[PDB]
Amino acid sequence: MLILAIISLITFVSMSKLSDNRAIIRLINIYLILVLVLDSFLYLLFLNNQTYTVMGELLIFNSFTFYIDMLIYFIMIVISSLYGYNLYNNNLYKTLFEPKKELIILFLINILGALLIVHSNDFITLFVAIELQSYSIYLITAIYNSSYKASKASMLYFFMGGILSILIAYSINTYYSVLNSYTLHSLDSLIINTLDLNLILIALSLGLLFKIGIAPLHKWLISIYENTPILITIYISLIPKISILSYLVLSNISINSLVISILAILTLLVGSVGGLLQIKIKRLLAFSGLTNAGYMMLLLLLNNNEFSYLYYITQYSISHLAIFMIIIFSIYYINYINNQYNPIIYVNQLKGLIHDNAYLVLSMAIVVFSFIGIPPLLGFFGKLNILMSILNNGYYFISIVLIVASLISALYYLYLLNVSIQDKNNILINSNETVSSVLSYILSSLIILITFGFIYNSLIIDIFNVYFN
Amino acid sequence: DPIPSGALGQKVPHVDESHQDLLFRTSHMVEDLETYDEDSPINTSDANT
Amino acid sequence: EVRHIELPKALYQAYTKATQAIWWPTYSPDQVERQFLSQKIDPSAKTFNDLDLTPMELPDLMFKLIRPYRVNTFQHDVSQLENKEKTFVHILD
Amino acid sequence: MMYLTYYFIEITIFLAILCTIFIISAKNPMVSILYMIALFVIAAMYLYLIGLGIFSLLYIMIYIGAIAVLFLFIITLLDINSTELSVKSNIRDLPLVLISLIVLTISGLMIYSNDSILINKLLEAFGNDYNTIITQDWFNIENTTLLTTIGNVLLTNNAFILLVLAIVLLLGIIGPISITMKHKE
Amino acid sequence: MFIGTIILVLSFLGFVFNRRNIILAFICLETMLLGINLILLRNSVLFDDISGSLFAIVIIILAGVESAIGLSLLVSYYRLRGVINSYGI
Amino acid sequence: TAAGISLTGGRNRCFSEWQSFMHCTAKTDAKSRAQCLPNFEDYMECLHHTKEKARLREIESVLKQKKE
Amino acid sequence: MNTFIIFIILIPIVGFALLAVNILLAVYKPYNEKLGAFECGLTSFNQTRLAFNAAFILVAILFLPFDLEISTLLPYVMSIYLVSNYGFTIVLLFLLILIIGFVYEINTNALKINKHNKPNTDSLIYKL
Ligand SMILES: CCCCCCCCCCCCCCCCCC(=O)OC[C@H](COP(=O)(O)OCCN)OC(=O)CCCCCCCCCCCCCCCCC
Ligand SMILES: CCCCCCCCCCCC(=O)OC[C@H](COP(=O)(O)OCC[N+](C)(C)C)OC(=O)CCCCCCCCCCC
Repeated sequence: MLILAIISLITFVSMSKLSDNRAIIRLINIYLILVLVLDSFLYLLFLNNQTYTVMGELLIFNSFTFYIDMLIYFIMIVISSLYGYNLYNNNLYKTLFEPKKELIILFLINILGALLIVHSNDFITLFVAIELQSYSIYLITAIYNSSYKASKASMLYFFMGGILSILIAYSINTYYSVLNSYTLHSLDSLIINTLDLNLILIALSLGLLFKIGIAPLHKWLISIYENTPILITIYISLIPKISILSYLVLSNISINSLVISILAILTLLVGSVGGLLQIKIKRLLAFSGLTNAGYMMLLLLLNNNEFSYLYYITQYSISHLAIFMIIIFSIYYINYINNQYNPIIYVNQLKGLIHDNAYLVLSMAIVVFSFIGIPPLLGFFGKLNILMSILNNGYYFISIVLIVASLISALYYLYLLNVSIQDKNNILINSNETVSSVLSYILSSLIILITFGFIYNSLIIDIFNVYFN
Repeated sequence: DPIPSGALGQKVPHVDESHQDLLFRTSHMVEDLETYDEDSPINTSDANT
Repeated sequence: EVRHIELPKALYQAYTKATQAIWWPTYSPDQVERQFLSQKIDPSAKTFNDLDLTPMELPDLMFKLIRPYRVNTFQHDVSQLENKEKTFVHILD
Repeated sequence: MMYLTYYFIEITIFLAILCTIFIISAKNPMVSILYMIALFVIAAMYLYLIGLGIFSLLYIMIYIGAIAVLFLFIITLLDINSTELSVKSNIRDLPLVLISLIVLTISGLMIYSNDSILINKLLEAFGNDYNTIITQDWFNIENTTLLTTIGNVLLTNNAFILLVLAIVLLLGIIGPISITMKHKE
Repeated sequence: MFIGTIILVLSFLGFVFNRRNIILAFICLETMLLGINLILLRNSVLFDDISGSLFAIVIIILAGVESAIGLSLLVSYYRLRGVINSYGI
Repeated sequence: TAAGISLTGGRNRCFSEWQSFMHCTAKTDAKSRAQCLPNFEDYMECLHHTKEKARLREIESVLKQKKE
Repeated sequence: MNTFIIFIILIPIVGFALLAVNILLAVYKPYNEKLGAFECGLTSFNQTRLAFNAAFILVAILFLPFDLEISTLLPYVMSIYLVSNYGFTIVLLFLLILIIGFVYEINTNALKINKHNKPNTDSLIYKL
C-alpha cells in the first residue's frame, strides 16, 4: 500500500498545483486510515507467534513487526493530519504551516525505510533501508530551504549520518569476513560461545544507536531538532527511533553488554541533567527523548523484551505527539511569534496559558505526569514493565540510576506545567476564530488514551500471551 | 512581580525583539542560551532580493 | 618565494660550461666569474649629474616592473562578507 | 623476470597512502578531487590485480565518470573558500591523530580474527606468508562470469533489493528537485 | 584488507581533522565507502562468494545517490548564503 | 538468499562444510547443539585456514632452525 | 608483455613527445600583454562566482541516478537467458518505477530555463 501510495502520489503531485497539496495529504491520510482498518485482520497469521520469512529470506514478519507497522501508520496519520488541516484559517497560520509539494512523498518513502528496517532479516536489506530512511530524512530536514537553520541542520545531519553509515557498513562487512554471511539467523549458541564476536556486533549496535542520539553523540541531533521546523521535528525525532530500536530489540545483539550498559547509564544521566538549564522547548523535549531512548536501550540486554518495548514505545509515541500538538496549539496565545518556522521557542512564552485555555493545560499536565511516570497514567506502567524486566534479569545499579533519572527529568518536565499554571496579565476574553475540529479531536483522543488506557491492560496482556508467546 | 525563572531556579532571559540586534551577534554563548535567531523576520527582511 | 640555491663555484661553472653546447642563450661561466666582482666606480669619470639627470632607483619601479608576474591569489579577509552576501540572489529560479 | 610483478599490491597500498595524504594536503580542493580520482584509479588497479576487472571498469565509469564529474561541476559553480594546511592551525591534532591512527589501525586488523587472546588477534592478521594453491576443476560448463551471476542473483534471488533500489533512485530524482527548484504554483 | 583499512582510517582522520573545506568531507566519505568495498571484494574473491560483490554494487548505487543528495543540500545552503566558508559546515 | 553461490553461479569454496554443519543443526536442539562443534570448526578452517597455517609454520620452522 | 599492456602504457609515457619537441623548438619570450587575455575586459574584487540557473546544476545532479539506472541494467542484459521470464518481469517493474520519476521530472519542468523580463500581456485600460 505504501509503494502504491508513493507511485500514485508522485504522478498526482506532478500533475497538480501547489494549491492542491493539502487536499492530497488529506486523501492519503484517509487512505492510510482505510488500510489500517481493512487490512489489520492479518494479525491472525501470527497466532501462537508464527513467524514468516519473505523475499527469499530477506524479510521477517511476526507480531512484533506487524504491531510496529500499525504504530508507524498511526503516527503518519497524525503527522499528516497536522499538515492537511489548518489550525486557524488566518493569514498567519497560512504563512507558518504550509505543506511543500514533495513533503508527503518523502514522508511515505521514509516510512517505507522504517518498516524495511524493522522487517529486515539480512544485512543487505537493513543497509538499503537505513539509507532509504536517512536520505529521505535529510531531504525532509532540508525541504524548508528558506530557513538558514534548516539548511545548516540538513548538512550536519547528512555528514554525521554518513559517518555512522560507514560504521554500519564496516560492521556488516566484517561480520561477512568472519562468518561468510549477512544473516543473523546464522548465529546460535555454539557460534556465539565459540567465536568472539562482540566487537562487530556492538559496532553495528552503536552505528545504529548514535543515529538516534545516544550519548556522547547527542548534541548534533538535539541541534537538528532545535533548528528544524516544529512540524518536521515532530516526525524526525520519533520515527527513526522507533525503527532502529525495534530492529535492535528484535535482533538479540547486546544481551549482556557492558558497553551498552555504560552508554545507557550515560544517556540517562545526560538526558536528565542537560535538560535542566534548557530554556527552549524543543531542546527540552529532545533531552526527554534522549532519556526515553536510554530507558529503551536498557531492554537491549534482556532476551525477553517484547512487551516492555512495545508498551513503552507506544506510550512514548502518544505522549510525544500529544506534547508537540499542545505546543502547536499554544501558538494562538503566546504574544510574540519568533519565526515563520519555529513560532514558539522558549518555555516562558507559555506563561499564563491556563487563563486562555485551561483544558489545554489539563492535557499538558496529563502528558507531563505520564512522562514523570505518575499512576494511573500510561508512562507509569511503561516504567513498571521495564523495571520488572531489568530486575528479573539482574540489573540492580541501572535500576537505581533509572529512578534517579526519572526524578531529575521531572524538574524540566514540570518547568512547562509550572509556567503554564502561572498568572498572566492581559488574558483572553473573546476570540471569534476557532481551532480545527479534527486536530482537537486527535489531541483529545491521545490524552484520553494516556488517561484511560490502563483499563485495558489485562486484555492487552491476554492478547500478547497468545500472539507473542 | 514577574522575572522569568527556569526549571532549576536560575535566571532566564525574557526574549523580545530587543536582542535580535546586530549588537548581540558575534557573541559565543552555547547553542542553548544564544537567543540570536538568524531566521527572524527582523533580520531576514532583505534575503535573496 | 623566489627560489635560490647557493651551490659552489667549481660545480656551477662546469654546469654553465656544459650548457653552452645547446644553441640558445644560457648563464655563461664568465658570468659566475663576475659573480665575485662587485662594482668599482671610477671617480675620475663623469656621472649622470653632469647631464642634469636624476635617476630613479630600483625599489620605486620594482612594482611597475614585476606586477605582471604578481599572481594576486585572492581577496583579503572575506569575513565580514557573509551578511552582505546574504542579500543577493545566487541561483535564479 | 618472474617476480618483477610480485609487489604490485604493496605498490598500490603505498600509492593509496600517498594519494590520501595529498587529498588532505592539497591547497585548492580541485586538486583534492583530482587526487581522489587517482585513488579510484589505484583501487581499480588493485581490483584488476585480485581478479575483478569488471569492478575496475564499473568504478571507472561510475565513480570517476559521474561522481567526480559532479564534484568538479559544483566546485566550478560554487564559492568554496579554503584555509590552507598550516602549522599554527593543525599541529594541535598530532597527539590525537597519532593515538587514533595506532588504535584504529590495530583494532581494524584485530577485528577480523576469532582468537581469544588480544595480541594474537593482530599477529594472525599479519600472518600473510603462505601461498594459495589454485587447482583446476572441469565442472563449470557455462561461460558465467561475475556480472552474469550478479544479474542472476539480483533479478531472481534478490529481486526485492533491486525493486527497493528503484525507490532509492526515485529519491535521487525527487529530492534534488524539491530542494533545488522553486515551484511557482 | 590492508589497502581498505588504510584508506578508511586515513579518510576518517581527514574527515575528523578537517579545518579547511566541506569538499574534503565529501571526499573522505566517498573514499571511506571505497575502502569498505575493497575489503568486501577481497573477501568475496577469497571465499568465492557472490554476496560480497552484490553488496558492493549496491554500495556503488547507494553512494551515487548519496552524492547526488548531498550536493543538492549544499546547493540549497549556497542558495541562501552565497559562500561556503572554511567553517560553519 | 544468495548464500552458497559462487562467482560463477555455483557452489562456493566452503559449501560442503557449511552444508554438513547445517545438516547437524537440523538434527539437533539448542541443548544438543554442541555436537555440531567439529563441523563448525571445519567450516571456519575452510574459510580462514588457521590450523593449516600453524601446521606450515611448524614445518617451516623445522626447515629453518634445525638445519641452520 | 601483451600488446594490450604495451599499448596502454606506451600511450601515456610517450604522449609528451610532441610536447617536448614543441618546448625545445619553439620561441618563448613573453610580454605582459602577450601574457594578457583579451581585447578589453576587467573585473574588480567583486566576487569569485556568477549566479547560475538551477537547471545547470540539476542536469548534472540527475545524470547520476539515470546513469546508475542504465548501468544497473547491465547485469540484466548479461543474465537475460538465465533469468528467463522472471527477471524479465522484475526488470520491467524496475523500469516502470524509474519511469515514474522521469514522468515527475518532465511534469515539473525541472530542466527548463525561465525568463525574468517577461513580455507584457496585460490590456491597456483607461480610467475615464
Ligand atoms: C566509522 C568511521 C570510520 C572509521 C572506522 C575505524 C575502524 C573501526 C574500528 C572498530 C569498530 C569501532 C568499534 C567501536 C567501539 C566500541 C566497540 C565495542 O564496544 O565492542 C567491545 C566488545 C566487548 O564489549 P561487550 O560485548 O559489550 O561486553 C562483554 C564483554 N565480554 O568487544 C571487545 O571485547 C573488543 C576487543 C578488545 C580489543 C580492542 C582493541 C584495541 C587495541 C588498541 C591497542 C593500541 C596499542 C596501545 C595504545 C597505543 C597508543 C599509543
Ligand atoms: C495496533 C495499533 C496501535 C496504534 C496505537 C493505539 C493502541 C492500540 C492498542 C491495541 C493493542 C492490541 O489490541 O494488541 C495487543 C498487542 C498485540 O496484539 P496484536 O498482535 O497486535 O493484535 C491486535 C489486533 N488489532 C490490530 C486488530 C487490534 O499487545 C501489545 O503489546 C499492545 C501494547 C500497547 C499498550 C497501549 C494501550 C493503549 C490503550 C488502548 C485503549 C483502547
